[PDB]
Amino acid sequence: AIAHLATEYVFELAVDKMVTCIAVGLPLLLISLAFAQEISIGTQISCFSPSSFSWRQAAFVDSYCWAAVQQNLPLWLHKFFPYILLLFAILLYLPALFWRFSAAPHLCSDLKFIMEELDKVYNRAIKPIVEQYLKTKKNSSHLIMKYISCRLVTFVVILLACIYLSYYFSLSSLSDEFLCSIKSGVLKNDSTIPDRFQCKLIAVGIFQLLSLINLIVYALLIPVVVYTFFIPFRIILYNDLSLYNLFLEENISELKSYKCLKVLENIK
Amino acid sequence: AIAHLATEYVFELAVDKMVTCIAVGLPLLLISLAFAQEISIGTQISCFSPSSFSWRQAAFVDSYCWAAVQQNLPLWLHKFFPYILLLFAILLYLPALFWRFSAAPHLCSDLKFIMEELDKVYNRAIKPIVEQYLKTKKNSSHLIMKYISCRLVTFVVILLACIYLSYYFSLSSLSDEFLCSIKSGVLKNDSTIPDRFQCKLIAVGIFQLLSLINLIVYALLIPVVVYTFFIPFRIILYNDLSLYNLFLEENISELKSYKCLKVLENIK
Amino acid sequence: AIAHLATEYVFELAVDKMVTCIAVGLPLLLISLAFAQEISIGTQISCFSPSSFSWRQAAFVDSYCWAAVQQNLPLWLHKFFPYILLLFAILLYLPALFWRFSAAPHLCSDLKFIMEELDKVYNRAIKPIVEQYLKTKKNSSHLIMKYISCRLVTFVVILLACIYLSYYFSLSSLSDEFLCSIKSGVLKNDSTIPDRFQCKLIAVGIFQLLSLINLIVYALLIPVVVYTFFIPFRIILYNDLSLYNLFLEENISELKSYKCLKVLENIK
Amino acid sequence: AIAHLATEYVFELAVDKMVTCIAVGLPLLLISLAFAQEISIGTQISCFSPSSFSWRQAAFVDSYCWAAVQQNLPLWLHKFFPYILLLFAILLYLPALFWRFSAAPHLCSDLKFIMEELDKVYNRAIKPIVEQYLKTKKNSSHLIMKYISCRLVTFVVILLACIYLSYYFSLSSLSDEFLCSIKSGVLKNDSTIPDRFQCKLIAVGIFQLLSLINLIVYALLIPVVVYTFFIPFRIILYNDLSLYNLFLEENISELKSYKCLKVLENIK
Amino acid sequence: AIAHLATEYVFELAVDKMVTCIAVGLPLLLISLAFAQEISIGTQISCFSPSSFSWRQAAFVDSYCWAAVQQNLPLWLHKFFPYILLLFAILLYLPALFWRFSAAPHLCSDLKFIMEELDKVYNRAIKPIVEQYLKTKKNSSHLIMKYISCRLVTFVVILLACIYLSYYFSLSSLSDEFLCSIKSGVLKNDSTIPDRFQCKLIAVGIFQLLSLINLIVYALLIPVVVYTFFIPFRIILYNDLSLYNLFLEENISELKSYKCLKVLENIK
Amino acid sequence: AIAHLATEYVFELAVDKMVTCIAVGLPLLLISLAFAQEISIGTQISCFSPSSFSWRQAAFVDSYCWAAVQQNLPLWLHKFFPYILLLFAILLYLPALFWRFSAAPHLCSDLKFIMEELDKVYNRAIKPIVEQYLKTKKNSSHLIMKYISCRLVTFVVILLACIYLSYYFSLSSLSDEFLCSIKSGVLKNDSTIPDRFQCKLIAVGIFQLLSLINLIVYALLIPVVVYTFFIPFRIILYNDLSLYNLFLEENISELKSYKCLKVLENIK
Amino acid sequence: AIAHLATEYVFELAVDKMVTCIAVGLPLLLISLAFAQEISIGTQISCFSPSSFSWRQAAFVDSYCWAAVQQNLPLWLHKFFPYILLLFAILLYLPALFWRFSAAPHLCSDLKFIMEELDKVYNRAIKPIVEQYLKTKKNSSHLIMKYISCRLVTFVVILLACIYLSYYFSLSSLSDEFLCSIKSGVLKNDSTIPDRFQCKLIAVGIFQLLSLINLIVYALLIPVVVYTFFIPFRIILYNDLSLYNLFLEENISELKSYKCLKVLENIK
Repeated sequence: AIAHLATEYVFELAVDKMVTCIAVGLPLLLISLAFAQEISIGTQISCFSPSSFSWRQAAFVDSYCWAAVQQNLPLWLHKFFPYILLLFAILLYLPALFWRFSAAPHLCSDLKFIMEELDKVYNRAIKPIVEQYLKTKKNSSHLIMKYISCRLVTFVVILLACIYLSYYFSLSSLSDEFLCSIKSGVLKNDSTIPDRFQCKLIAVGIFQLLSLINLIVYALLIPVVVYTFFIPFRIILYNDLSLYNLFLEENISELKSYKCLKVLENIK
Repeated sequence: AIAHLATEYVFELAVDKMVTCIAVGLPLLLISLAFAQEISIGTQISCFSPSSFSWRQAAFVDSYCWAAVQQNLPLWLHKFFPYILLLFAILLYLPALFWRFSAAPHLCSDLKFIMEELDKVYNRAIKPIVEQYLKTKKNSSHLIMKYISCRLVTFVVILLACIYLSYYFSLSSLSDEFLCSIKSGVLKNDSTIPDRFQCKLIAVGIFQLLSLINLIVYALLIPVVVYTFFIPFRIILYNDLSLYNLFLEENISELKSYKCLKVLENIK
Repeated sequence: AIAHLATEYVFELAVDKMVTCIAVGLPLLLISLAFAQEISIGTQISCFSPSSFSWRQAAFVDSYCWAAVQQNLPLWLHKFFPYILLLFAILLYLPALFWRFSAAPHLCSDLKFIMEELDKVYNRAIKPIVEQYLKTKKNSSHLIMKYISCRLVTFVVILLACIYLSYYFSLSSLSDEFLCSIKSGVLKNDSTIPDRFQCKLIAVGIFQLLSLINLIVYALLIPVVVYTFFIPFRIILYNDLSLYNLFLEENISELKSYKCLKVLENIK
Repeated sequence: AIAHLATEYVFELAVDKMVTCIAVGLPLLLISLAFAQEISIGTQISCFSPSSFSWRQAAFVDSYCWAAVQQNLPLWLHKFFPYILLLFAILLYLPALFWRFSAAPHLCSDLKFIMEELDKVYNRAIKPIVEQYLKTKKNSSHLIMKYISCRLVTFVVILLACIYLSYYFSLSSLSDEFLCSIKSGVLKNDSTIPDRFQCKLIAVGIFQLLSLINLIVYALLIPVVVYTFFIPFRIILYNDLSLYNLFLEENISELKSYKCLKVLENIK
Repeated sequence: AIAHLATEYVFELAVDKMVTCIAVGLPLLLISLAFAQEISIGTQISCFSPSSFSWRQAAFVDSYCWAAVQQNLPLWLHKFFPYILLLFAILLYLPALFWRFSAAPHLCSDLKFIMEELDKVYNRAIKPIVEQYLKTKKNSSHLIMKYISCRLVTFVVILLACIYLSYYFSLSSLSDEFLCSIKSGVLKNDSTIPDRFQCKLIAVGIFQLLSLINLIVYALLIPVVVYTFFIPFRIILYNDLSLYNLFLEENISELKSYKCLKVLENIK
Repeated sequence: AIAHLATEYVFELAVDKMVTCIAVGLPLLLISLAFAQEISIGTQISCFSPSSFSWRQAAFVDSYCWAAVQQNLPLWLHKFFPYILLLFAILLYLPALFWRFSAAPHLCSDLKFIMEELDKVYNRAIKPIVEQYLKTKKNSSHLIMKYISCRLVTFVVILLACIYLSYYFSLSSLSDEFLCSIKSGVLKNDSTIPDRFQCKLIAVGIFQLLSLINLIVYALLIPVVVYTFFIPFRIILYNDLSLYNLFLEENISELKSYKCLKVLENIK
Repeated sequence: AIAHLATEYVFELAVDKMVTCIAVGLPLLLISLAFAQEISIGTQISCFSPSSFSWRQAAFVDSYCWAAVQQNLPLWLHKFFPYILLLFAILLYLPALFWRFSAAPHLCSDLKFIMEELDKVYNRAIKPIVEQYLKTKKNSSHLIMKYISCRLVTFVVILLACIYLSYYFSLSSLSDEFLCSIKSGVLKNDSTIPDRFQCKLIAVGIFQLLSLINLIVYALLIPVVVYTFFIPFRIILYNDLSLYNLFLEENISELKSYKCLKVLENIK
């Protein structure tokens, strides 16, 4: 099954796309691995039911204690751990989705305009409205704020994930087991039931290791996201213009005339 | 499995589409997470069958009490909780579906007409039927009512969801367990059966947490829907016109001449 | 899984299509929800097997009583309830399928003819066979009968569903449990078997609630279907014609000249 | 799951196609419903194993008696009931498949020839080889026999299904239970085993009801198939010709000139 | 599930294609029905484990005896019965696959050549290289041998299937049960184990019936395959030619000029 | 399920493609049949746990002995048998994959060149660079070595498979059962555990038969692969050329002029 | 199921693509085989629960010890072994993904430029900007570093995998079993529980063998990756140029003029 999942992953700036794809793809992959393993192991929790307890009496304790997790804080995390990772995946995904609707329409029209004007310059020279436009964008700060927000939000989500994972991972090794008391209501007075059942969370060992992998990847991912902020350090015939220029570099692949001019410039 | 579900979500105004997509996509996602977890845990309820009860005698109590939930109000909600979320997803979806059939055909023809007339103005000027038409739409209130209803219905459904979730979430912490009596009919006289079986709802802890996530998202979603109502606060050669204008802004991406004129206007 | 089902629903008159889509889509959705829940709960019925009975002896009673349901009337409905809903879905679907083959071919040719003639009038005026044809259709009652039958059949099926659901829902609350006797044939003389086993239908509580949802939707759907019958109350260069006119209104989206003429008419 | 199956059905003469589609689609649908329910109930048969029998000893009787069904006639039908319905579906399908290869190639070429000749007549008149051809087909009885056979075979299969279902349905109510003896071979001498185990077929109640639905539909379908035989009772510029004429009526949707001429004829 | 399988089947000479499609499709269908039923019944074999045996001790005998089938001949067939049918399906499929690569390339080029030459004759006459070619093919026996082999192989495989099924079916009724001894190795000396366990093959009753259906179909299929051998008994401006002529008849659907000439010939 | 698998198989030289397709498709098919049966039987191994052992104590022995297979040689093969077949499928597949990248690009360009030159000769004659090229290829041995290696590797893999299967098949009949000792570590001193558990491999009987089928097919496949080596024994206006000529024969289907010239040559 | 997986694999330099495809495809295939087998065997671990322990008491030890693996080093590897292979697959995949975004855009534009210039030379000669460009690339070392890094990273990952697998494989044979103590917390004082439970990892035998297969393949893969580093040893009318030349060789298939010139050169 794992190959079926991975083959999908094997068979806007590229760096930013990779960061987003990694930030969201990795936890989803990690979550899937846990469940693929969980379904293979069967149950997430097990309790020492007394030998006198029937299979459902034992099963009752297991399910009861699974719910009792909410009635000691780490225990709560263990039960909802996959959802927290899922939350991070979604939170890391919102910057790209928000970007797709808030910035992509503006950028698409603007780039095509610039590209067409550049080709007109190339064709005319062989045979500056766009420059005045671009110079105006140098005075604008509306689009750069849109980009800063996506990276800023992603960065903050990553920090929260790193801190969260560190707290989780460091405390995980000591919270695998807890004492659950099912003596509630009428059965609080039952003497045939032990005062507490020792229950162990089976997936904690997996989640604990998975958290470390995720922590390391995000730790490596932090400086990559930081590097996107150095925009100015990132072309003859901290301004929005710098952002357009960076996008121009990413779309140079589309500029047919630029390729020709680049060879001429290189020769010269 | 969760990645299989999420990858579908990862791989009319945009803001309104996002609101609708979030309002309906989130609960469906939440419902799926519960079942993905429920199938992994196995059963939704468990009862303290006496140790003398056989596996089906124990199983009988569990299934019996599951049905007995209807014969104390929160208990009823817990059993049908996924359906209530599903109900909200459908109810939040009707405004978009109703909009698709009641408004989209009118708007499609109207926008294309306006776009074509604008291009004719652009072409002719380089070389006002539409203005008289648009001015008439300023006197019309038929289409704006259609939009108001979709947002109004969605907004009301959200409020109901927020109130419902708040009632559910606040009471959830105290209703995880209930005492079920299977002593009905002939077996009401059976002395080998305890007067009541203490049964615990296993998914309540998950649903309770899921409700909080959903509550927070809808709480954040309310002002977003409210913001759509500020239409007037939302372009040389509270009227339906304001709505057409807003749709024109959303479709500026299609206006080729507008892009050119916008650069000229910016330069000027 | 529910998201997988719902996403298909999220990702001839429109009103009639919605009515048909709702009338058939809703019960299918409801049926699917029951089974999705049923598979999660495991079994539809459970019986108090004596503690002396082995797992298959207990299982035998459960399966036996499940069949015994036919040997008190509500009990019969509970077992076949999903099929009854499925029957309604199919019965509500036949009017659309019958319409597709009995009316759609006639209407398609007729509309395209009218549309082409209207465009010829528009083109010629700028530069009445169809009127004489349409006037003849005003004297015809062959096609309107086809439409009346589809709405009439759908309406009748809805009434039957509403009555059926009301009878089912009102009686459901009292028929969750029944006394089953497996003492048949040779085992009628077995003293180790109780005279009757108290068995409870587990899905009745779900079906009972689902019936109420379906009942409410159909109750709201009845007046919508009724509204289609007010055809006459439903455009310079109770007759079949009224039906063609109504279809013309639905296909105005296709009339390019009409859009232009409508703006001119509005201006005038 | 049922919605997944039904959505495929929701999302040569039309009447004959409907008859074939119904005759084959209905039993396949019915078969699928049984298995969808059977998989939800778990087992098709259950036997009163003595309380001294272990789970496999009980399981052995169930499986043994399931096979013993062949060693009283209705019992045999119950086990193979789905296959009998499947047999009917296939048998009802052969007339259409046989028709597709034996008649469709002849009819396709013949219709297109006629259609082209009719258009040539229309074009020439505005500006009789086909008539002599058609008149010859009036003297031919080769193609009508092909059609008669498909309807005849389908009709006969339906009658057999109706008789079969009636015999099955009427006897079903009395054959739900049978006495199975596993005392064969070496274990014929085992005194710890009862002389017979009372076993009950669990799916009989479902199949019995399903047979009634199928019986009613086929009973309604019989006169529809019969109506196809009244070919003669079924268009200025019992012969194969009557069959071609009937096919011409079905393909009038394709005749562009006929539509125009029909309006002129209607006006005249 | 059965509908899912059948819908694929519902939604080179045609007769030969049908024969091949039936010869291979039927057993595959039959095999699928067995497994669809087998998965619903659970296990293929069951043994009378003593009541003192634990669930795995009982399970051990069942699995042991399932393997012991090879250590009385019919028993062997029952275990591998699906594979034998699968073998027949593959063996019946090889003639078509072999035909696809050994004959189809030759025939495709030859037919198109003939068709083009016939059209050239038609066009020229209105305004004999191919005849000399065809006359040469009358002297050739290379291609007819290719066809004879495919039918011959298919025919022989059918006879073997018919004989095999007859032997299987006739003996099946007496070999449902066998006595299995697990007293091997160290446990040959165990006195707590009975000398033999009576085990019954659960699927034999199904396979036995399925074999009869398959036998009847192949029995009807034999004369159909035989009829293909009567090639000579099978068109003005036992030779390979007879085979080309037969293929010409199958491809007359493609000959546009032939259709026109056929009407003229019929009129004349 | 088997039909689902087979339908994919039912619905570079052709002989070599068939050999490769058979050599790889057959074992994959065989492997799938084993697992389809294995999943239907449930477990691959079973051990005589003492009647005093609990279900997990019995289950422990089964799983323990399954691993103990590695701590007598045939036993090892039985556990990994599917992987060995899978290994053969992959090993038989590498020659085709290697061929696809090492030879197919060269051959594609070369054939198209030859085909174009042949058409130029045909067109010019009606109205020798390629001959000098081909004559040079007669002096080259670079491409023939590429072909020889693919057949040689495939042939060797087949021989190894035949020898392996023969060793496996011949020894299989005697190694179905083995004595497993779980008395290791602390439990080596447990007197409640028998010194050895007699365990039987359940799938050996299936694998043993499957090996014979595979052995026979490969035995028939050996001479087919050998026949490919007789290249010289395999067309007016052991050299690489012989290989190109053989490929030309396979691509004659594409040569339009050759078809025409072949008829002329045949007539002459 | 295995055929379903394999058929996907059966139905930038080619050598490098094969290396990457093998390096990543093989472990994914291996991982899938383990899980396909694991799901067929059921559980990954089993412990000698005392015969007095109930099924959940036994199940508790199994699940407990599965988690206890983290509280002797090889034991840790066995639990996470599939993830380690998955880690290698991803790590081997990053060089190709990184290459796709960091090098593929540059190479695509550069090759097409060169190809177009070569065709211009061919056309002009029959009837040196690119040479000066290429000569400049000979002085550049920017792109070769990109390639070196992908091979270097892949190579290092392979070495780590080889060392890791060797350590794992060599130690695997001695770490199949471990002694697990569940006497923690309150149950540390329970005398009814043995001081340690002997637990055996069931999948170790499979993983151990799989590691050897993977080790051998990577061992063979190492020299293949090394061979890519010998770039200089790898065409009239250690420099980046050498890399472009190597890519030119891979894309010669696209050069139509080169093919013609190659034949002329060969003839000359």
